Amino acid sequence: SGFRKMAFPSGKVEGCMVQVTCGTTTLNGLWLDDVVYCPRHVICTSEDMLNPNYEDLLIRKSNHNFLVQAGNVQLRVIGHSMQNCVLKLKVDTANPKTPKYKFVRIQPGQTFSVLACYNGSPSGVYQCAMRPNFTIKGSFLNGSCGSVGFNIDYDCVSFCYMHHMELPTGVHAGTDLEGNFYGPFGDRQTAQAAGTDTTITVNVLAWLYAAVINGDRWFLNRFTTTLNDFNLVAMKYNYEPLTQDHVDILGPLSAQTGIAVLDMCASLKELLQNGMNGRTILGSALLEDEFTPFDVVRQCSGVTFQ
Amino acid sequence: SGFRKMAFPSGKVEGCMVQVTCGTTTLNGLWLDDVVYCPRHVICTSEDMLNPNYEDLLIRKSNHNFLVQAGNVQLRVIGHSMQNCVLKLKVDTANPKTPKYKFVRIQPGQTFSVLACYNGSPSGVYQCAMRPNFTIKGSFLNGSCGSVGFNIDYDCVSFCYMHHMELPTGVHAGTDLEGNFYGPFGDRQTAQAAGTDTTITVNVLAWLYAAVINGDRWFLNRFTTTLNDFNLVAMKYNYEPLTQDHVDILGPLSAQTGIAVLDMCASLKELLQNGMNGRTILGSALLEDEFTPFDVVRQCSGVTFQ
Ligand SMILES: *C(=N)[C@H](C[C@@H]1CCNC1=O)NC(=O)[C@@H]1Cc2ccccc2CN1C(=O)[C@@H](NC(=O)C(F)(F)F)C(C)(C)C
Ligand SMILES: *C(=N)[C@H](C[C@@H]1CCNC1=O)NC(=O)[C@@H]1Cc2ccccc2CN1C(=O)[C@@H](NC(=O)C(F)(F)F)C(C)(C)C
Repeated sequence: SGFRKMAFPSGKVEGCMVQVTCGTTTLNGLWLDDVVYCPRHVICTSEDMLNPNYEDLLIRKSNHNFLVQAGNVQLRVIGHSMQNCVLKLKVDTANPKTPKYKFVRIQPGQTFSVLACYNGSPSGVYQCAMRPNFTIKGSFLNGSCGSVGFNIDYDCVSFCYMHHMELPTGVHAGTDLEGNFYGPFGDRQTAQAAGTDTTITVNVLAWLYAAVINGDRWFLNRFTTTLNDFNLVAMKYNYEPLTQDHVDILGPLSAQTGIAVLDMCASLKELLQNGMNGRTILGSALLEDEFTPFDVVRQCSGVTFQ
Repeated sequence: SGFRKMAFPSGKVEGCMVQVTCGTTTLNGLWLDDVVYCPRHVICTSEDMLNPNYEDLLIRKSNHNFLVQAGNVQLRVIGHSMQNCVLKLKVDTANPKTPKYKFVRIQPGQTFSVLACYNGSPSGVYQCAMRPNFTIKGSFLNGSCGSVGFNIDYDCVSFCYMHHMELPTGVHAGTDLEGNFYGPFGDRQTAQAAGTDTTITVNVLAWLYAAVINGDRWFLNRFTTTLNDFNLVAMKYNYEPLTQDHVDILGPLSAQTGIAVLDMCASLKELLQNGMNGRTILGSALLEDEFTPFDVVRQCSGVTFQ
C-alpha cells in the first residue's frame, strides 16, 4: 500500500553526468559513448543573450575552448558540432558507464524523472510531467542546465529532456536530446512566456484508479456519462479533452478495478462540480495529474484492495 | 525556481541491493563489504507468523539455507548471525561497489530517500519522513522488505531504514540498519497499529520559508506570537510542540528571508485558524510537513526572490 511520486533509480544516469566549461560559463553535459551532449548556450556571453547567432558564435570556437570534466578527470574534446539547440562534443574517451539508452521525444502529459545536477555532480531526483503547454514544473537553479529527464524500461534509459531555460512564472523549458525545444520556447532572452496550461485529464483518471486500487472508493458515484458530455464539463474546468485513445489506455486499470472508464469520468465530473469537501485522495487535497496510467501500473499492486 | 519532493541520487545504493532467499521466502538484502543485511523474517514460515521464536528458528538453519544473488551471480554465505531484527549474512565476496557509508538511527521528523526494490532489483525512489508516531508513509508491496532508506552527505551514504512491515492503515514500519524497530512495532503478526500521529511543525515552518524564498508572501501577516501562545494553538490542531531547539534550527532560513521565526509562527497560526481559502502554497492545498529545514536549504536558492 501507499502511493508516492516515484522516480526511476538514477544510477545509470549519474554515471553519465559531466561538467562542461566554455569561457566563464559552466554547466552539465551528458556523456554517452565518446560524445558529450550539452546546451549550446554554454558558448554565449552575457552581453549577447538577447539574440545570439549561434552559428557565428560557434565558428569562432576551437575544440580546446571546451573543457569537459568527468569527476576529477579531464576529457579532451576532439570534435564538436551543433544539432539544433545542443552541442555534441566528441571526446577522446568513451564513457565506460554508458548504459543501454535511447533518445525519445515525449508527448505532453507524459512523465519522467529529472536528475538535477550542478557542476557535473548529481544533486537530487524528482518526477515531473511535460505539461500541455510544453513547460515543466521543475526545480532548477543557476548551473542546472544540461540536467536531463528520463524514463527507464528494463535496462534501457530513454532520455527525453535536457534543461535549458526558466520562464518568468518559474517553470522550465528545454529540449529533447536532439536539441529541439518542447513548445514554442528557445534559447534566447525574450518575452516568451508559458501559454495557458490545462489539467491532464487522463492522468487524473489514472490517479483515481490508483486510489481505488489502494482501497478508497469514497468519491465514486452511481452515475455514468457519455464521453461528449464529460468533455463539455472538462472544458469548463480547463481540463484537456478526453479522447477514445485515452479511454483505451485506461483499459487495464478499468479492468483491474471493475470501474468502467466513463463511470470514473462521472466520478471526476462530480469531484469537479462539488469539490472534495475537505476530504483527500491519496493524501492530496487537489486532483493530481502527474501520474500516467503506466505510472499507476508501475507502482500499484496488481491486486485491488476490495 | 520550483520546489519538488526531491530524493537523493540512488546509484550508490542501487549497487548494494541483492536478493536473499530462505526456503520459499525471497526479499532484498543490502550488501556492504562482505556482509548482506536483511530482515530476519526471511526465515519465517506462513504457519508461524503470530509469534515466531527467531532464535529457535535460526539455530535450525545452516549457511547453505540462505541463497544470495547479486544480479546474475550467486554469493556463497559463509556465516550468519542475528542482531535484533536483522540478519547479517557473511558472504565470500566483498561488494566492489560498496560506497562510503554509515548506519544512523534517525529522529522522528527527519526525512530520507527510499529505494524501493523487488527481487534485488531497484524499482523506484521516493522521499519519506519518519512520522512522529514512528511509521512511514511509504509505497511498498509484497517482496519489498529489505528495501532501505538513506540520506547522502558528500560521498557518504547514511542508511537509516530497512523495510519490514505494513500496518493496517497502509503505513509502514521498519528498523534501523542494526535491526532495531522504530516505534513500538515488531516483526510478528499482531494487532499492533499506528498510534495517533501529529503534524511536524518545524517542517511546516521550513516549507513556508521555502515558499518565501521562491517568491510567495501571500500568507504572511503583521502579527507575532510568543512561543508559548503558538504552542497552545499547535496543540489544538494536532501539531507537534515547537521547541527552542526548532527555533534555533530555523535560524538560517529566518536570516535568509528576513522573517523572524516567531513571525512565521504567527503566519502559520493564521493559516491553521483561517485555512488557505482556496489558495495554494508551492502547489499544495495542504500544509506540507515532509521537508526539513535542511531539505529546504539543500534544494532552494541561497538568494531569496525578493
Ligand atoms: C541553466 N544553467 C539556466 C537554468 C535557469 C537559471 C535559473 N533557473 C533555471 O532553470 N539557464 C539560463 O540561465 C538560461 C540560459 C540562457 C540562454 C540564452 C539566452 C538567455 C539565457 C538565460 N537563461 C534563462 O533561463 C533566463 N530566462 C529567459 O531568458 C526566458 F525566460 F526563458 F526567456 C533567466 C532565468 C531570466 C536567466
Ligand atoms: C516485506 N516483504 C513485506 C512488506 C509488506 C507486504 C505488503 N506491504 C508491505 O509493506 N512484509 C510483510 O509481509 C510482513 C512480514 C512479517 C514478519 C513477521 C510476521 C508477519 C509478517 C507479515 N508482514 C506484514 O507486514 C503484515 N503486517 C502485520 O502483521 C502487522 F500489521 F504489522 F502487524 C501484513 C501486511 C498483514 C502481511
